[PDB]
Amino acid sequence: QLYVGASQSSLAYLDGSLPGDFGFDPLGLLDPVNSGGFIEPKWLQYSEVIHARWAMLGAAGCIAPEVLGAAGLIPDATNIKWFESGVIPPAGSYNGYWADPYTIFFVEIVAMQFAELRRLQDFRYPGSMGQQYFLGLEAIFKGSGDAAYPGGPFFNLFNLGKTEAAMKELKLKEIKNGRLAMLAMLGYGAQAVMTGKGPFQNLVEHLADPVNNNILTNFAG
Amino acid sequence: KKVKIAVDRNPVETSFEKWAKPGHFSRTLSKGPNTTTWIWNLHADAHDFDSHTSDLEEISRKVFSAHFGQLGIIFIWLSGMYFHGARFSNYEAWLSDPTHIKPSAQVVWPIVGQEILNGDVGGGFQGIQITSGFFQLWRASGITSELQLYTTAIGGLVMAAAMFFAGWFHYHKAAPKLEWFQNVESMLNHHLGGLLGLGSLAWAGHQIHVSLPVNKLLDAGVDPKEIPLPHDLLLNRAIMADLYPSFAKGIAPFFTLNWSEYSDFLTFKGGLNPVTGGLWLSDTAHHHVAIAVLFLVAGHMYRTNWGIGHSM
Amino acid sequence: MKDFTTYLSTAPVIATIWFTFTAGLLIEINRYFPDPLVFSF
Amino acid sequence: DRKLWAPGVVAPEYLKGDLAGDYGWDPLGLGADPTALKWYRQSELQHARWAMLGVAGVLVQEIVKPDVYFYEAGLPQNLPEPFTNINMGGLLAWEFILMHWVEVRRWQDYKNFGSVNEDPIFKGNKVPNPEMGYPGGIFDPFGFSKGNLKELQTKEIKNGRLAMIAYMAFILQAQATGKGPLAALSAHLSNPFGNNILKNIGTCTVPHSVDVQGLTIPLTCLWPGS
Amino acid sequence: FIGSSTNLIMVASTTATLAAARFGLAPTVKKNTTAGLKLVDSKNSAGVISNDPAGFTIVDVLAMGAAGHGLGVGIVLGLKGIGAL
Amino acid sequence: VRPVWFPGNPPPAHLDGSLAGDYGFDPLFLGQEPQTLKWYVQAELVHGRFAMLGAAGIILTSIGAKVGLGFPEWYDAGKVVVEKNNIDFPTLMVIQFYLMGWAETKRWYDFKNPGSQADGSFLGFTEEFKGLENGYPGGRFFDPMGLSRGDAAKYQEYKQKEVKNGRLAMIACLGFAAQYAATGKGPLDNLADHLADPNHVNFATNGVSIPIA
Ligand code: CLA
Ligand code: CLA
Ligand code: CLA
Ligand SMILES: CC(/C=C/C=C(C)/C=C/[C@@]12O[C@]1(C)C[C@@H](O)CC2(C)C)=C\C=C\C=C(C)\C=C\C=C(C)\C=C\[C@@]12O[C@]1(C)C[C@@H](O)CC2(C)C
Ligand SMILES: CCCCCCCCCCCCO[C@H]1O[C@H](CO)[C@@H](O[C@H]2O[C@H](CO)[C@@H](O)[C@H](O)[C@H]2O)[C@H](O)[C@H]1O
Ligand SMILES: CCCCCCCCCCCCO[C@H]1O[C@H](CO)[C@@H](O[C@H]2O[C@H](CO)[C@@H](O)[C@H](O)[C@H]2O)[C@H](O)[C@H]1O
Repeated sequence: QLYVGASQSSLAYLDGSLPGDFGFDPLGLLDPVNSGGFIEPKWLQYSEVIHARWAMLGAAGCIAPEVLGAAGLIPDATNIKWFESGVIPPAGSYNGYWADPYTIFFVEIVAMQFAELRRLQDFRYPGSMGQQYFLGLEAIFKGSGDAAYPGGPFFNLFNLGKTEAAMKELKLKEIKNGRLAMLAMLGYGAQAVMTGKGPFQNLVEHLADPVNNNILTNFAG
Repeated sequence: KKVKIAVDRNPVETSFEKWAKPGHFSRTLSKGPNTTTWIWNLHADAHDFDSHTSDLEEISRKVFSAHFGQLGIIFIWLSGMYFHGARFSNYEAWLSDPTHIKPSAQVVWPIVGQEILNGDVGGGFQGIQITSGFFQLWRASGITSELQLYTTAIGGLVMAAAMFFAGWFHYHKAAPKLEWFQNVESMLNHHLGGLLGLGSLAWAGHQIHVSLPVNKLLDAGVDPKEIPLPHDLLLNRAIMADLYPSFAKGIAPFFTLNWSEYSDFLTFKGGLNPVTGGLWLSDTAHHHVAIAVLFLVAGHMYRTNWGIGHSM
Repeated sequence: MKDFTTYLSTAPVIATIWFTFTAGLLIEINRYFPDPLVFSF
Repeated sequence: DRKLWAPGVVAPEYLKGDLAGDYGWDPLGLGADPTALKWYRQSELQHARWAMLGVAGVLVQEIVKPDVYFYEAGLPQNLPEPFTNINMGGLLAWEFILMHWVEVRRWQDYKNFGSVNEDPIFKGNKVPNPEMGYPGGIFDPFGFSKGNLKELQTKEIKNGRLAMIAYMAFILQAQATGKGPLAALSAHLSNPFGNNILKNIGTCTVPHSVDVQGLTIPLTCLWPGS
Repeated sequence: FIGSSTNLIMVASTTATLAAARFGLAPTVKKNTTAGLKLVDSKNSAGVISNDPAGFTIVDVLAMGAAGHGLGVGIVLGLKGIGAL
Repeated sequence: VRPVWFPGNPPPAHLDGSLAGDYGFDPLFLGQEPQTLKWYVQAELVHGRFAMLGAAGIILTSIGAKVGLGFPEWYDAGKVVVEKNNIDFPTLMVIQFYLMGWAETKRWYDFKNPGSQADGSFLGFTEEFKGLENGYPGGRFFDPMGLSRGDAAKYQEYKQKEVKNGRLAMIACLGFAAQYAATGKGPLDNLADHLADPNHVNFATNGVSIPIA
């Protein structure tokens, strides 16, 4: 096979399991023969899942102050664009937070060493994280054999996807709204470098003029 | 995929055990000295990788990670010259009067009377008058401040440790197989397109967006602390349209093939810039653009994984 | 790291440590004693 | 144990319905240690019973008088007629020592369940303590225990858990708008679109400090914004 | 600009290179050229699962899209340089 | 099985759990020799022993200051006491080397020969300077409460409680210098500034700690 651009060579190992699979592999990065380092078939499927569900938080995160501002639910002072929040102080920074964005960045540093490195030592050592004392909260962190899908009693709160056959759908649907959303973050970023506006403003301006307001009539002729 | 990534996981244990035994690479040297010709043959046969082993794969892994060692030493060497360009120089003073102030970037320590080597190079400064011409690179790069030289010196130390990591990784942890190196079609498609082609595309983009508006303001005559910083030359298109009035047309004349409308800052002047004696920078900008389009085209010559392309 | 201390105890590494010792000693003496042409008191 | 907090959720192995109010919950693994589950049970009972006094304090102190505001009811200018401008240092001296007795006796009922049942002064009537957290005896002057005890032990928590959330509501419906709970009930039921959760989250009606007889207090709302 | 003199050239140069290699008038992934000029079958170096009947992959689209832009940009700026638009 | 500095990663082979404060933290394998690690166990203690004395010394003289007392700050206590009391400065430091260089070479020949210093070579004191183990002498003088004997199960607990307070005392005395070079004032002035406004009066808002101010 599906999703043209595939090949016979990237179809031997790439069978139909390992969900999100559609056979699209022109270059053949994931390949279980002779692999090593970060082009391992396990690290690449894992990093795709992680790149998916960070992007879809950002894809619903870059669009949300602008949509809720047009709907009037948030005040106009927080109706800023996603690059004008302090992520890029060259592009503009909101000055009304509860701290300097270097205070909040160090709170981000601490909270993401404790989040990401616990997240990494279950990739390396899969049975870990439910071994040493971590506030009694280590009973969550047993995970499973697969690193991208831990499924503890917190990360699978509502125990959704009970059977195996129902689980392959939701694992597919996560990547399907992930590979859309990774493209959406690329279609937020590159579309804001060129235009200089928000994503929802570019949605409104394309519904207003479909022809005279698109990629073509935006090179500032 | 005949052209594919192929490495071997952990060929060599990262261990200091073989540093204890000099001459470990060769049979003739590992039994210790009995003669001072041992320690000369140690340094002579050290990088003779073809003579250590017979395996061409083991030779190839040794010359691949040694090249990261040479690149890692060049990144130390470059980062020295930007650092000695930053903290011990007169590059601040040189840009204001680059006719009388002699370029100097080495300063010696006053101990045995060797401080007399700190000449009167001008610019309120004493030091060895250098001749390697880095200050002429840096005005061509539009550096204009010793902050920029310090940040790219720290960027040189970071890049050198990345290169030392890479030779360590691609030898000890994950070293390539032999048929990885024997894809000379894939190497030339990547080196003509990516290294030479995209390199001169990227440097032209540095010359369009940074060096041209900085050196136009230096030739028109502006003190270097008054020139806009080059990130302001990116975020504000209205500044660029003041110097070259065709940035107001955006990147529309490129895609509409109205390339003659870019004639302000991609030129074919030739000769020399009479204000500064050097080549015209807009001339060198259209140079590295047309160099890049040439090599990216030539970088799609050889056949790797689809039937198009030549086979050597 | 016992093998690493053997490397630190090879011939050129002790040579380049002891020569930084002996030059670095004579450099500090020739700083705090400027220009000793003749043995004073 | 059954009818859990969500339909398709498997209850954890340590929550087989022994304790009251057991709903197969804890999606944070905190009761996985058996010795920690007892202490979290004791601290749940404490957070339930103080909140049930807290809810029955706040919505009764404004029925008896809707004048003194419960957020600033601790200031000595707002204390009643025999206590107006009392020394708060003296009143804290009573409360600290009267509570360092009670709590440590309760704490030693946790640590040694059984060697704290007697009145230590008067070696007389004991307190028959059936299970930890439920002393009884003189804490049951009405004899409302000794029936279906499990039924009332669930009723104590379910009323208690709602009172915990209602008391954190009683605070956040007071820092956002500066108004009492039945008073914010009147503010909703007058105009239920301009006095909702919208346009009051993001404004803190509390100052940086209110001086008490020569002492400042940090006085922080539960979210930033003013 | 749509339908101008240059936009007609770029469509009639790209689609000419697409119609060449699809209809056997230019090499593809499936077929190369010999040491002479004859158009002969290839190894394809991966094997393709192109659903199209002619074996015309997206790699065939990108190549003759780059050549169609490659011919056409030289035609447009060659005609601006000689003066004929 | 034991708690390690970094969960997941196993402790190194040279570092089974018998030392006090052992958490497997030797990423550079500096204790890979079992006899230099006997020296660094001595070294972690006497660095922590002086830092526990130090960090209590900075804090207790800064508690007295800013209340209203006539105390100096710890960076200015050096000048103010060789000036108030007319104490000549080289003759103060030399006696510090005499008394402690006495007390240090006794340690330096406890490490070389643990049975030594207990031959009556001193004024008659024999088993007071016997030494119980590495970094823990004990005996009559160094443990006058007698806490290193009697119950040894609680003594292993006190060994860990010494190292735990000893680690973060070294971090404190690395932070007192860091709070002084960055800000330029006393330690409990930096605490009370952080308690005045916890936002914006942290390390991020100096311009000395992050250069991206
Ligand atoms: C001479 C240069 C060179 C060459 C030929 C290789 C070759 C290889 N490396 Mg290696 N590597 C290098 C330098 C090099 N490396 C350096 C300098 C480092 C240190 C950072 C590494 C670290 C490294 C790791 C950790 C791994 C490899 C891997 C690989 C293999 C596959 C690479 C691949 O498909 O990634 C394709 C490339 C990408 C997907 C891009 C990665 C993201 C980069 C950093 C951004 C693009 C950088 C760009 C060139 C310049 C900046 C652009 C920017 C300004 C926009 C292959 C054997 C992998 C492997 O198979 O193990 C052996 C692997 O796991 N390498
Ligand atoms: C377009 C991709 C690309 C690029 C940019 C390069 C770039 C380079 N290769 Mg190369 N290579 C490639 C693909 C690529 N290769 C492929 C596909 C193969 C397999 C057929 C090889 C096999 C190969 C060998 C066998 C050797 C090189 C070497 C080199 C270096 C030439 C040294 C020089 O002139 O300094 C130019 C220096 C720079 C431009 C500095 C920037 C360096 C960048 C950051 C690293 C190169 C990008 C890297 C390939 C992308 C992967 C990122 C990594 C994190 C995974 C240069 C870094 C030689 C070398 O130096 O070995 C280390 C060498 O011996 N290459
Ligand atoms: C069919 C339509 C058409 C038309 C009318 C033109 C018309 C023109 N083209 Mg053009 N072009 C076309 C199609 C067309 N082109 C196509 C399809 C391509 C893509 C391949 C190009 C690519 C192209 C380039 C790259 C250039 C032109 C240039 C020119 C202009 C002047 C040519 C000249 O005087 O060079 C006469 C030059 C010489 C006789 C000397 C050439 C020698 C070179 C410089 C170095 C030696 C190379 C090599 C060693 C020689 C032997 C190698 C051999 C085996 C290939 C002229 C207006 C030039 C231009 O715009 O200048 C303003 C220019 O640089 N064209
Ligand atoms: C005790 C309490 C309040 C007691 C209040 C009192 C006495 C108030 C008295 C006063 O007001 C009056 C009467 C009058 C005022 O003038 C004076 C004061 C003095 C102000 C509230 C606790 C309230 C306690 C609350 C709300 C606790 C909520 C905790 C929750 C929801 C956590 C759930 C979880 O942690 C678990 C349980 C398991 C995990 O697996 C899952 C998650 C979700 C993590
Ligand atoms: C590596 C990926 C390859 C592509 C290179 C991308 C490099 C990243 C550059 C980001 C810097 C911001 O670049 C871009 O910012 C502004 C937003 O459009 C543009 O600024 C322009 O747009 C604004 C709103 O449209 C207006 O103020 C003006 O039109 C003008 O200032 C700049 O002309 C451009 O430089
Ligand atoms: C994956 C795809 C990545 C992007 C592929 C490259 C983009 C497409 C190639 C450019 C196609 C033609 O490009 C061009 O056509 C448009 C006509 O509608 C022009 O649009 C504009 O042209 C003139 C401005 O210069 C104006 O007089 C026109 O009113 C306006 O339509 C754009 O300036 C330009 O983009």
